[PDB]
Amino acid sequence: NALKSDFDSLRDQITKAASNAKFNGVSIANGSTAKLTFLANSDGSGFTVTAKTL
Amino acid sequence: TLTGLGLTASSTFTTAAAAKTMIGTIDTALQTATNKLASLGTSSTGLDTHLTFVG
Repeated sequence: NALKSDFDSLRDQITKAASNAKFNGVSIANGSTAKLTFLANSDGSGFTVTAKTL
Repeated sequence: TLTGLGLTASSTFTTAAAAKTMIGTIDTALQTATNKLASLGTSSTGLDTHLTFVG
């Protein structure tokens, strides 16, 4: 039972860590979006980064 | 003026997609403005050449 209680507490800390992974309101790892697109040239063509949910 | 450049007094963007379109809109506006000023400069040089001839 002690090992099971430690396991569950570490599992909740994972949710805390993943939910706080934001930079000025945007995240590539908290699951809130499927991709982010950054500017690649002056015409506005994108540099996509696929989201990796954690 | 804004209407001569292909824009309006209300031109704006409300979303990231509208801003992505506005990029090309402003590109066209700057291109047409530089063509207009190039024609005015050629007209000014033509007036100066004609003034020399009239003298």
